[PDB]
Amino acid sequence: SVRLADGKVRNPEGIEVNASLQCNMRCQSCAHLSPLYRRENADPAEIHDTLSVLARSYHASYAKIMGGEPLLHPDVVGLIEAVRATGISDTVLVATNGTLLHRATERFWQAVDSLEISVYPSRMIAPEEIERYRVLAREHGVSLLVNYYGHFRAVYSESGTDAPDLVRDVFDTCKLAHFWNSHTVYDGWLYRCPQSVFMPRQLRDGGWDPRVDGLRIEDDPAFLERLHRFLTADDPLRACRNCLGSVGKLHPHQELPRAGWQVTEQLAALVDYPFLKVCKDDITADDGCVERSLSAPVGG
Ligand SMILES: C[S@@+](CC[C@H](N)C(=O)[O-])C[C@H]1O[C@@H](n2cnc3c(N)ncnc32)[C@H](O)[C@@H]1O
Ligand code: SF4
Ligand code: SF4
Ligand SMILES: [Cl-]
Ligand SMILES: [Cl-]
Ligand SMILES: [Cl-]
Ligand SMILES: [Cl-]
Repeated sequence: SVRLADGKVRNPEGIEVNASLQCNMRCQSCAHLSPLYRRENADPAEIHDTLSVLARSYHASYAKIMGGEPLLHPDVVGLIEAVRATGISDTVLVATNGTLLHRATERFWQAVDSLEISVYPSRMIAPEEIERYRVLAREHGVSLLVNYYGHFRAVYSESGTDAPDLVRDVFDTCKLAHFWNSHTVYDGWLYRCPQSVFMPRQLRDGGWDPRVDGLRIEDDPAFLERLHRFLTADDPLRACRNCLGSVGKLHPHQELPRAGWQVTEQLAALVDYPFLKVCKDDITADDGCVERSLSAPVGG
């Protein structure tokens, strides 16, 4: 999907910037493991500098400001403008669980190009407030997407697999690595996915340094080539051996207590093997997590 053109790596999807690693929700199987993270809000100046370096060799269709809950950031509009100023993307998208959206000001609605709201059963957003948000979106020329989630899929385990065939299959079918292109910027490094950077240091055994799976963003004389090779590499990451990619077992969406939130079951027992077969045939196969989706795009 990713191509090299006019001196830059072109991602048809988005570059992901996590405004906040923490969240106000405790969803089971959170892909960013946000329930395990204390407050950590990205610095707009640092993000601007890092993305400015990356943007000389990289362009994406959109920048996705997300994380745990980006509306927890003390100055999300400043972050939005820091990202926009680099020109690394065509548009800027914010993804939120919506629980704090009633506090967003006119500044927020004027700052974003697109808004993605996840609506979860335990924090249901009333349909009249969704309608309020759709009206606000149309008024400010913001493309709106509202996903009503019924299920989540398992994402990781502390007890990883030593079976290379299974890790190969999980990597090959991973939507984050190959279809969604969830390129993630964190602390000056670029990653193929949020799992490879956010899950290793949250293993209670201590894990490992996630930078082994990353690429340092720098003014290297060959940075374009290094970037292209990193983003088109076809070998499983170290983190793959503790991850379920896109084929983890389905479960009803629910929040868990913080105590005991981490997953210890052996990774092989958490694979949805029929779905792994299906995704081996078609990596775009719907994961069955979104029950329904509302889209109100801006067009013309
Ligand atoms: C880290 S979240 C974006 C941030 C924001 N706090 C939110 O979710 O509303 C990334 C997206 O992937 C979805 N997601 C996270 N974990 C998932 C899982 N284990 N299975 C399926 N979808 C998941 C979430 O619904 C979310 O829309
Ligand atoms: S909302 Fe649920 S999924 Fe999205 S970040 Fe917070 S916890 Fe993880
Ligand atoms: S770690 Fe390996 S499997 Fe898990 S998401 Fe990143 S690439 Fe896909
Ligand atoms: Cl996700
Ligand atoms: Cl392990
Ligand atoms: Cl390298
Ligand atoms: Cl467990």
